[PDB]
Amino acid sequence: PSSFLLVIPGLESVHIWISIPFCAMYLIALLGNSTLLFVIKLHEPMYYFLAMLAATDLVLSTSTIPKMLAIFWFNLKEISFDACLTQMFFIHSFTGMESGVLLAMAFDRYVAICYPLRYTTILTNKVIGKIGMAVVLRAVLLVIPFPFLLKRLNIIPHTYCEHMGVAKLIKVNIIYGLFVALLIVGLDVILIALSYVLILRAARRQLADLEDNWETLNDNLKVIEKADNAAQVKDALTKMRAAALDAQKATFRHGFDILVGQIDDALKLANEGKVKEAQAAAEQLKTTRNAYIQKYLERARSTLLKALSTCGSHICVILAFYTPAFFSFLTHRFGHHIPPYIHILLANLYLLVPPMLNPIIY
Repeated sequence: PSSFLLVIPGLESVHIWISIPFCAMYLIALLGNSTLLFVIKLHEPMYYFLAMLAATDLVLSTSTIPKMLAIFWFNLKEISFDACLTQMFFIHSFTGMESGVLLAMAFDRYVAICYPLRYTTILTNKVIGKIGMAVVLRAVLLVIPFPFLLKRLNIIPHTYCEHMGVAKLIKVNIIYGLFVALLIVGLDVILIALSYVLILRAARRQLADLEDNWETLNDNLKVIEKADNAAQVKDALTKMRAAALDAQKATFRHGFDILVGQIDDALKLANEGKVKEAQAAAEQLKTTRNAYIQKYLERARSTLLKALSTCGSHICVILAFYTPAFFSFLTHRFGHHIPPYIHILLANLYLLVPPMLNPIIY
């Protein structure tokens, strides 16, 4: 054929009033993405992925709104076949890229949290570029067969060319449509969950190690205070020196050196077979312990947590982009009693509101 006659079919009476929210959302998304890209023109990998996400999102949003606005206002409902194929390919490819970018952001957050000292040496401009190129190539390759398969084989009740909607004009295309969903979207869920469980599993042992060190130094010291033999004092002081060394390594800096020096001075006296002097030195060390042990451990608990609050903003994007997808999937498989115009409005909203929400969050 030459042209397709697009048509909200139920609400065909009033159409001007429906276009106000869509125009407002498009303007907001365009302005937000433009500002986000302009502000960078912060050289960190996470910001690079955020910029790529914003650019892909803006280009996706600009590829669907104008046709709907023109249909609503000017009532020009004719689309060339080439335009329909182009719009289909662009929409699907950009959704895939957005998912890939989210996955890359999750990986960057994981490598930041679990390895804070090797974050720069692992992520290099070359490796980041290779990852981005791989994501783009995977999305393009997986989205390339759709136009060819459709071209292998005149009213659309919609506002843009959707592959599932166009295919109704059967039992084979749906298999590939389901396979691609579980390769660029289904795998993203699994990888993000695995990258979040590993992050949350990390905070648990780093804090546990410091807690263990504090408990063992305190507990052991009580034993030294209640000490009765030349051997026991030495056996406890050696463990004290080891624990202090490890705790200072794990990192209020000098204070660890002072505690270590006090432990060393106590060890020498016990080496010379004096019990009272060792007990006195141990009691003296408790002063520096209370002076620096109390303050370091107080900040230690608050310290581990701050790194988990940098990952909080990235959870909102997932919640705002995946949950609408799940709602759309549920309404596209069990939504029979609802009239079709509700289906059209819901699909438009689920496709359009992530572009609105993303720039406002970041």
